[PDB]
This record gives sequence, C-alpha cells and structure tokens, in this order.
Amino acid sequence: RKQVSDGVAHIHASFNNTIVTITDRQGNALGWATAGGSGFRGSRKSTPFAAQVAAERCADAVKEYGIKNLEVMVKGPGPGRESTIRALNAAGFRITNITDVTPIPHNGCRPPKKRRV
Amino acid sequence: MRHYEIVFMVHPDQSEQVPGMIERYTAAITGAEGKIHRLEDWGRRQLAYPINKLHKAHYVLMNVEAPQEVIDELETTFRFNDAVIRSMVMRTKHAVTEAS
Amino acid sequence: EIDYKDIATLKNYITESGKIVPSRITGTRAKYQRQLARAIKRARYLSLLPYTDRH
Amino acid sequence: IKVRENEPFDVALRRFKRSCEKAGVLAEVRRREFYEKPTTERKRAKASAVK
Amino acid sequence: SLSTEATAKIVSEFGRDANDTGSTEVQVALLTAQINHLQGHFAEHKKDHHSRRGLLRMVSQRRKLLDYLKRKDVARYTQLIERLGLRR
RNA sequence: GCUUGAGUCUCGUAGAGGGGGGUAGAAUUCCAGGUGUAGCGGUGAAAUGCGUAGAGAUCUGGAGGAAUACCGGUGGCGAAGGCGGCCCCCUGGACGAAGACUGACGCUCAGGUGCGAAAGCGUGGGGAGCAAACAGGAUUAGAUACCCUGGUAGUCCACGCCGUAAACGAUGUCGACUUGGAGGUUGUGCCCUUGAGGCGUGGCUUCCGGAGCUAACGCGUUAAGUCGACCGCCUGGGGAGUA
Repeated sequence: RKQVSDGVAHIHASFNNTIVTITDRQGNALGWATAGGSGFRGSRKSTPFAAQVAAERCADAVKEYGIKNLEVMVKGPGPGRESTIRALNAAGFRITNITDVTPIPHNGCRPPKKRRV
Repeated sequence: MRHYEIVFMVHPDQSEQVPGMIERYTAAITGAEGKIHRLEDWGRRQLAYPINKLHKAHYVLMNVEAPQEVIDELETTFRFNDAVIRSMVMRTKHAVTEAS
Repeated sequence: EIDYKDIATLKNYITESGKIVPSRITGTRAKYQRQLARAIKRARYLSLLPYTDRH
Repeated sequence: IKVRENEPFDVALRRFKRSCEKAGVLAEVRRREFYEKPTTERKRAKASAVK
Repeated sequence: SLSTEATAKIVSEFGRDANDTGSTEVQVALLTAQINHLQGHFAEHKKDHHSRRGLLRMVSQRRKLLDYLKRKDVARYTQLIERLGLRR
C-alpha cells in the first residue's frame, strides 16, 4: 500500500515513556508504537527493554509500505532512545541519519517548581 | 554628523529594483550633505536559516556618514518598504573603507 | 573578532550546532571573546550564521 | 544532530548527542526558576574547582 | 557629558583666557550648562534615577563652589550669578 | 600665599550602569488543517486528568505573551536595591596617558531629602508559561502538608503607593602607615618582537598566608593590624520590638 520506501523514525523518549512514530519524509505518520502499549505498564515502561520492544513493534505494522531507508529523529532524554535505534537496525532498516531534535529553549518559558521529595 | 553601517536584505524577486533603490538611498544621504564611504552589493547570497521561508536573498552594505535624522527616515523607509527584509544600522566606529 | 562580516573567522569560533565556543577551549583573551560573541550574534541576526542546526 | 549514512557501515555510533544537549541541558530546564540556588550552586562549583 | 566645542566656548567666555579651565567661575559655568541641558533630558524619562544621581552631584558641586567663591570674593560672586541667571 | 588634599580641561579605554523605542531566534500554550491509531500523562506505586466525539506522536499555517540558551567566567558595571539576545536614540559614572588651570574649594553628618529586591495596594491594560488561594487524586492513624492532576490573584506593561529583607563582606564613611605569594579583569610606557617576548607602572577584584590582633573561630596592605576625624548603635534572658 502506497509504497513509500523511505521514512523517518521519530522516537520520543521521555522519562516515563518512549513513543516511536515511523513516518515518511513529508511528515505523515505511517504507524506508531509506545512502550506503554506493549505490556509492562508502570515502572517498567521506562526502560531500554521496553523501548526496544516498542521499536520492534513499530517496525512491524509498517510492513505495508516497504520502508528500507529511514532517518532517526530523537527527542527528549530517557532510558530509551539508544536501545531504540538499535532495535531499528535489528529490523532490517538501513539507518541513514541519526539527529537529536530535543527542544531547547533560548531561555523561554518558566519551568515548573517541583519535587521536594 | 556621525558614522553608520547599514546592511539590508532585499526580497530576491525584487533584485532588479536593487540598484535603483541604492541610488535613491544614496541620494537621500546627499540631501543632508552627508557622504557615503563604501557601498557593496553582495549578490544573492544563501541564507543560513529561512525567513518567510524565502532562502537566498540580496544583501547591500552601505557605511554612510550622515546626521542622524536622515538615518532615522532611512530606517522608516526600511520599515514600510515591503521589498527590504532585515535592515541593520550600526555604530560610528569611525569611517571604514575596505572589503570583507 | 572585531568584525562580524568575516564569517570564516566567526565560523571557526562556533560549534557544529551554532553555539559559541567558550574561551576555556579556544584561548581568546576575554576582551576578544566578548567582541567575538557580540559579532556572532550580529551575524546570526543577518542570517550569515545560523542560530542552530535545526531551522 | 545529523549524521549521514556511510557507504560501508553497520553502526553510525554518532557522538553528536553527547557533546552538548542530553546530559545537562535538558535535565537543567526541568525545574524551577530561582536566581538564588544557581548563584550558590555556581559559587560552590567554582569554589570546589580548586587544588 | 557636554560637547567639546561647548566646553571650549564656556572656557573662552568665563576664563581669564583659554587654558584657564579650572577657575571657579569656569567650573560653575560648565556645571550650569550641563544642569540646564539635562533639565531637557529629565523633563522626559523621569525615571532615570541613575542619571539623576549624576545630576544631583552636579548641583551639589556647583553649590560648594558658589559657597567658596562667595566667601572669597563677593564681587566675582555677584557678577557670576548675575551672568548665569541662577539664584532665582 | 603655596601645592603634595579636592576639583576643571584635553585624548582614549572597558563595561548586563540608567531611561525610551524597535527587532530577532529557539521553546511552551492555544487555534485551524493533513497523516495516523490505541492509548497518553503521571508516580515509589497509583489514581484524579486527557483520549476512538480520534488523544498522545507527527507535519503545515497562524496568534499571543513572557524570558532572553551557547558566550558566561570566586567575569563586569552600579552608592545600595540591582543590571544578561541584537540594534538605535537620550544619559550617569569610573579608569588610564601626558600637559595645563583653580588654589584647601576638604572629611563626616543629627534633623531633612532622595533612591530602595520580593510580596502587597490603587487605577487602566495584558495574560503564553509558572503558580499562593482553591478543587480533585493519593499518602497517612490523621494529612487543612510534602507527591500527582487542574488552577484564580499574582508574576508582565503604564502611572501612583508601600518601605521592608539573612536589604549580609551579619564588617558605617573618609584618610594615613605596616612583610609576602598565586591568579582574574581593564588601562599604559619602555626595551632585537627577533616565542607561547621581556621589564615596569596604575584602577578594580579572588584565593592563601606573615607580624599583629582576636574569647576562639578567624581577619590578614580590600584588616577584624597600627592611628586620626565624624556619625550610627549596645548595656542580662523573657515580656517585646509588643502595648
């Protein structure tokens, strides 16, 4: 179906969850997979293992497109992200670019207070 | 009558109106008996980042000594004129004449 | 350093992602680190240099 | 940031991420505007950097 | 502060000659010139509390010099404040 | 009278000093639209919350407000509070070089006057983020808290008020003298520069230490050493900085 043959893997690692979205070069999503949607709810959805099985599961569900090349775009910090791109070249993809696209303000908005734990 | 360095980008699609504008601007300087020291037309140069997207734009370096009033109306001329995007006028750093 | 239009020189004194390099790395006596940075910023306004590498 | 595919490579192993953004810069902008704790955190950081 | 041409003009008006630039009438007249010019600046702005501190240093210093010159030669005092239009 | 105190003039230097105006780039939120699909968010774990009315992710376009990454540094400037994108306009001070000029014009200062973070108050705007109050979820024996999800005043602008802070080097101001070392920052002179030169002379500042002082801790040419001038303040704890 529609046979795009090149895409972008936007991986959005945060501290609590990694969410991998495989799209095309136009930016239209072709299929996604989160670490929290792969079993292991909770303290286990923020691990490199959960991110890699999230990326394995996002490599599935884009078989209908015949993607061979993809760029990787990485957001946020997280226990994910590093393992995530590994799972992508464990799934036959030719990984072309690895950009880190974490949003950094140039002293913009005030961050929240928190955490007197 | 103090020194100024004017640069300004021009929309690429109005590049053919560039030297005319230059003349008018220079004419305005000579309206106040101020003199113009260098003047460079840097061609359509590639922008390091997009602006209204609009890549490659046309740069003009000026380096004029003038009284501040004609520089001020030159700034308002750069405000209203839709052709010119990003002017920048600067300091004295007394009169220069060289290339880069 | 004194000048901002020489973007070869300025491009040496900047990292691969558009950020100004500290004088702790490049030597550059503090007076010229200040002129340097201020010239880098005047150049980033003119789009001679980039603010970042994700524009 | 960006690293182009090499002609004969298995792992890109980009270090672009490490030299700048991940470790410090994003973990710093998770929490409060002070003006006060940074003046003392930098004061004791520059007072710890001593022989 | 003040223009070089302006300072030179006031030194030429109030001194014994040029190069007599530290006499008491001359200092008073230069302080006076700057006080009036900054009356024009502080009618606008009005919340430039830093520049005003410089201005009140000028006012106080002018006052000290007028007190000196009053208790040295009173004829120079009356000619001086007569010419500068101060004292109200 | 005189110049060694104080000040004026000439020429430069560095600077987030102040006030007004403009602009730029990242990011957050919101709105509209494309792709796409079952979760997202959150936590120690959870739940409230958002989500098949299509969220989150992702791309495009727009609006708006605030703050200005990197440079950035026991770096700088300011009397103190404090001041951080870039550009213009108005403006204050400091420091240095040689020379000229005035000629004690100086120092401190009760009352007085001015400036004075933040929160707060008044009038009129603005309102993206953050967030007292507040609400819900948890935690707990309880939880009027810490943690989570929302969230109003406020924070932002104009003008006026308030008049305080661990407003702190817990060290009043001004001046003089008294062994050193390593730095930082900003001037400048001289001398093969024949480096990543050498040798000096100022201004501000950081760390360590000698004599001396100190109850000790420590201060130590930026004194808490050795003196002088003037001011402010103290006199056991509480009651009480209260009536």
